[PDB]
Amino acid sequence: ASPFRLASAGEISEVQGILRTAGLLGPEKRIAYLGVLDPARGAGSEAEDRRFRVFIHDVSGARPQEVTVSVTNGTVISAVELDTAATGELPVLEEEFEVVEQLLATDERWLKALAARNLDVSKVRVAPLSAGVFEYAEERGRRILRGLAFVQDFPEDSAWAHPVDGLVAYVDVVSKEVTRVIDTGVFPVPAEHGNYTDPELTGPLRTTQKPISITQPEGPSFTVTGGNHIEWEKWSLDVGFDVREGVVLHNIAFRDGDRLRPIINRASIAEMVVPYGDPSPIRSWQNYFDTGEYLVGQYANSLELGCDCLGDITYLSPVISDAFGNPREIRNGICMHEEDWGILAKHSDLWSGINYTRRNRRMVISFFTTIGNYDYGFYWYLYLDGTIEFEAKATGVVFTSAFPEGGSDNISQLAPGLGAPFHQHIFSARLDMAIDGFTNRVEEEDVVRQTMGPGNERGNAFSRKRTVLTRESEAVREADARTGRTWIISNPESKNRLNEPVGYKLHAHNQPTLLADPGSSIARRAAFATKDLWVTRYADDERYPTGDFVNQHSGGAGLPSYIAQDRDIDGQDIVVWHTFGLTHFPRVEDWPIMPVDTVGFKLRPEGFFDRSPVLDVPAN
Amino acid sequence: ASPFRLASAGEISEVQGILRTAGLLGPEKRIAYLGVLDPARGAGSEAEDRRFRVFIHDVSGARPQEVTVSVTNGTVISAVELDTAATGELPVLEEEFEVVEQLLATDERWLKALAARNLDVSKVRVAPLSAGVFEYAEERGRRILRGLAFVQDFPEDSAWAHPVDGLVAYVDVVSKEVTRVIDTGVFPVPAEHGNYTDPELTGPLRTTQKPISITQPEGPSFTVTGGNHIEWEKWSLDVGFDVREGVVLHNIAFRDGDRLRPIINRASIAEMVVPYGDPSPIRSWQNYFDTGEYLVGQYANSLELGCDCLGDITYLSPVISDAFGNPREIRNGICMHEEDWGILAKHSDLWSGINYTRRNRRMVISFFTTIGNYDYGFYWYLYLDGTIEFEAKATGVVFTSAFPEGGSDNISQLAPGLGAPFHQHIFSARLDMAIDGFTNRVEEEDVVRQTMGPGNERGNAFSRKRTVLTRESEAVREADARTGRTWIISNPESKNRLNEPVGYKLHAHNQPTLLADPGSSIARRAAFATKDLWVTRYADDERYPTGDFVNQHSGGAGLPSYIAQDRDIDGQDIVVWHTFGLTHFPRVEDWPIMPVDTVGFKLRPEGFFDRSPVLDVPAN
Ligand SMILES: [Cu+2]
Ligand SMILES: [Cu+2]
Ligand code: NA
Ligand code: NA
Repeated sequence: ASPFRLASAGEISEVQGILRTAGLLGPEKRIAYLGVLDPARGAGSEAEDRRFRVFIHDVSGARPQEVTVSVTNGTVISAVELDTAATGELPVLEEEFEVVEQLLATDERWLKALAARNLDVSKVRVAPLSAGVFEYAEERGRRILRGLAFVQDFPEDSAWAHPVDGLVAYVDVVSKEVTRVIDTGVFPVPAEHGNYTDPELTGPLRTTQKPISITQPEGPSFTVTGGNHIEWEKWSLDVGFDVREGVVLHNIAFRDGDRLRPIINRASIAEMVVPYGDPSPIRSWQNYFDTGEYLVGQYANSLELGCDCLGDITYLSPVISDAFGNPREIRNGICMHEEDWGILAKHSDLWSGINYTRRNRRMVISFFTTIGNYDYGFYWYLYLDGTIEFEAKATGVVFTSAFPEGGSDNISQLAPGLGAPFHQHIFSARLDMAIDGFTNRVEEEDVVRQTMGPGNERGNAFSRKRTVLTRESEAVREADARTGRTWIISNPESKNRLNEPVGYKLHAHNQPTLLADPGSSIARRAAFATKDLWVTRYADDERYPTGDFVNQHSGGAGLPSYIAQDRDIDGQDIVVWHTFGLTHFPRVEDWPIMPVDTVGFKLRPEGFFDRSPVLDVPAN
Repeated sequence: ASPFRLASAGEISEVQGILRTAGLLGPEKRIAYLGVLDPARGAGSEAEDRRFRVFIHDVSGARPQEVTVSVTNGTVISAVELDTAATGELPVLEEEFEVVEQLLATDERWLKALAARNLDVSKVRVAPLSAGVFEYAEERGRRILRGLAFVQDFPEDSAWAHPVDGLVAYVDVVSKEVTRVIDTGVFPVPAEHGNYTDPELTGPLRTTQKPISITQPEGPSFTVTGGNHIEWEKWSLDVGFDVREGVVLHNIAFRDGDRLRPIINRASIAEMVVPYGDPSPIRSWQNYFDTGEYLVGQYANSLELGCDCLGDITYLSPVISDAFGNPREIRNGICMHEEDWGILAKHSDLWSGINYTRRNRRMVISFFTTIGNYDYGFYWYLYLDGTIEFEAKATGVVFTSAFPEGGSDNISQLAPGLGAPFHQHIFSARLDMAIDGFTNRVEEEDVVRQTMGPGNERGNAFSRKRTVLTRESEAVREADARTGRTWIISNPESKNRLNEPVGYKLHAHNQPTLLADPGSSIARRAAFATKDLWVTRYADDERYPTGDFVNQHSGGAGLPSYIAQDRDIDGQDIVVWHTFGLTHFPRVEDWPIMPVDTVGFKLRPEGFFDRSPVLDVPAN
């Protein structure tokens, strides 16, 4: 009966029915986004109202709509026509992915370009790439995708090995017109294949790996009730799923003795962007907001046992809407398991004679998505000791180009004539905090060095300082690894037994933030990515650091607009937005398929508990 | 027959015999350090000569000696009398640990101090703490330990719960005299116990953890030959053990097709220091060089199966010398196992229809040591994809003090009246590099931001720069996390198929370095700890960043002295010394026994291979 339960097939079909009945979902309509809304603050006391938010596209060229439906009551709560030139285009539709290649294949300019390079049009794949917002006035108010070409020599060939540089096209996917074809000149199309299952490239497969068997003869240490409520080693949470954000954690809390103590109300990856650093006009417009533009949840993989998730795995199979409002299940789309995590605590004491060792474990909740060439694993970890961690695992095939004769400051070489433009993958974690409840504040904590002198005669002392972030205008912060900078979220009205406010400390990896010039389009559209930490006052309509409609949407929405309100965040219901990313200068080792690389963050208890929370963990 | 084999019991007894025969090991002599020396450069062609280095202490007050013995030939190579006031005292002896408490227990000043606090001398434990070098002229040339007191209420009590603040004593452990007893005033001795196996504190133990079974029905994927030569998934290395450094890796190489390609010649943790940041005179002298002063290898734990090391474990049981030259085995002191490491690479391709997933694994080589209150796990990892990683895991019981009435800028509160002084744990990894052989160089690589303008009209471009470190004077470097700074070790004479020098990139965690004022004693004695990266030209006598004799030794030796030679490091036999540490402001959660926290670094291949090295990893 939890209001945080996953959407069921029935609820989605019911949203479909309500929209149909209301005249909002005729044959020209397509659902670009559909997701359940979280319960309002203080809604637990009142009866439940399951509400769904829907973005409806119209293939005949009519304006799209944003609609909220109450599936409980069978009503339309609100329906509003969107002016996309102002507020943004809807997310890219699944069905639009083929359209770019299809339209280009009969366009005389495109055909001329391919003929100049002696490429068979039947073998040319075209990626359906988000367009962003640049200097082309005609694109304002139109759904545009840009196309980059890759040659596929045969059906099972990896087209990424054969980029067609010097060529890009722009297409209106509603009116089904090619608006521009730009050919800056021929580059050699790299010839080596990148087929990582071809024995000629792999060589003989290793026979040297012996089996590793991970089993649980009595089953897992966690329970699942109500479909998605997890209880494990004092932790309690609900595992949600949204087609945009993917796996979302709700109501993260820890049972400390008799009391269920909230820590985080909602945790999600609310945006992720992949900005490219190649100034060639063929790619200088390239910034993929995988979450906001493409919707990472919708492309979640079905995860196979013993391959993707190893051990005793409990799967969730989230349901999403197709383009017509019919439910579609992502079978085994979410993995849940616990795993051993080495030593938790250990001491062999000379004076007492007592030797003590305890093992750690973590609960893992994950999914894996595929966005064109990229594949990303999103992992949330809960540890016995109260630590919470996120990790992103980046793999797939690197996005390629030609490698210029004479080299490049912005592209690395992977194979003869084959380049990989420099880029970043930058995530925003939205952490709606609830440290012992909703009354929270954030402090920035720096190490403080001290000068040798009076009070510090041996020059050994060091200290720290904490600065409370009192209003949103003061709450846009940068990393300082040299001074060990962290951010503590505390509850000023909840004290531990030592009379100190309870808290959690966020530990960042301090990787570089967005590198683009601050005057670029991407610096405005991904403003969140320019700073490591933002704190806002909670509001129900402030969901994404980039706003609701990212596709072809200029600056104007998202975090810079939210913080302008300059709201009180000193002992209030607040939200932390942490930017973290990977800066990728591709290496030869990344080709032809990339080994996983990782980035993330964690939060550790900081005077939250009255002593170690794992004293009751048993031996062996 | 490997010259890198572990020392055997027989070799140690033979060193004993040779020293005895030579008149160097009479009844007043004690071995403070004994270890095998590595083979000289180019020694493989010539017959083997197993040589051992020995530091010999004399309990009658005579000068100690440094001796090198050839156990193969039964000879003394060299023997030299040490002037400890100049070059340093020998490492702390096991047998000296009891002496501080024993001497203090009959000293009238110490007894007066205990009586003022109503403490039973029979219940007062005294830690045998390294003294360092401060303002006490009488200590120069004498073996001094300083004592801090902790009350143990009964034999199985954790004395760390009951620090006796305001009191410190200094003792000459050779002449067996108490030189000073300093009592700055009484502080309350904290009363709560810290007994983490007492049910009253733990409460009822959890019954909610179900078993996790990790097995290998056909055994491990690695082989061990010659006692300590490991071969695993293309990697080759020898696992050494030294009483000072602990586990040392030799000859790390990777079999790429037909060629065994060297990467790292020797990897070790060559020093570790724990500087304290409390300006109280009771502790302001406190800096524990666990490696250099105490010898971490000698206190390696015997690791129990299913508790310390889980899965299919292969143990090494290294042999060390006791104080008289008799061999002593550390049973199951080194764990070796492989473990699953999640997804290695994954792509689901739209155009080819091919779905591909491969799993990662790592080889783990570890030990755990105990130094008083502290316990540290040292972990080396080798991954399928060519990555090499070190991780230190810090646990044990935090070093305590009183918590001052009215608080402290340099001490945190753990329990009523109980404090934990701020401190750091700072490691130095010595990496004798051999990237495709010995001709190596180091470049510092920074991300480079670019300005919007001509050549970068959209303001999206970003790049990087590499600066070769050509001589040792230019090779003392600091972190810059904001610019994504890393260091690449390459071989300028070995190119990959793309005509680029092969290399490995060192990725640091960019944690704060030594915080002490640069004019302090500790900044001079642990100079290495003030900077993140040092590069030297290889020399056989440049083993430790702090020199051979750290105990009570001023500045004068170690890294600052090595780099003054200003040797060529541009395409030469070089050594990288990476400083990395944890800055610890203890939390209530660290009490009464600390959950593990970690720090480390890794090196990843950077154009070392001609493409991904894991294309031949099989499915499932
Ligand atoms: Cu990348
Ligand atoms: Cu510590
Ligand atoms: Na909140
Ligand atoms: Na070297």
